[PDB]
Parts: sequence; C-alpha cells; structure tokens
Amino acid sequence: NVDVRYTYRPSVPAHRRVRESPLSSDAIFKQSH
Repeated sequence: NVDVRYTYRPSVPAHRRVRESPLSSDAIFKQSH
C-alpha cells in the first residue's frame, strides 16, 4: 500500500502487507558479505 517510489527503478517491494516477511528483502544486505 505504501507505494511512494518514483525517483528510480525499484526492483520489488520489500513488503506490501501488515504481516509479511520475505527473504529477498533481507538479501539486499546479503550482497555486502
């Protein structure tokens, strides 16, 4: 519901629900290691 991204090319939404917890959302940091 919180779609306020219009200043770049966002791959996918980290979360679009009240009770969600995807993996890719954390993978963003996994790239660091």
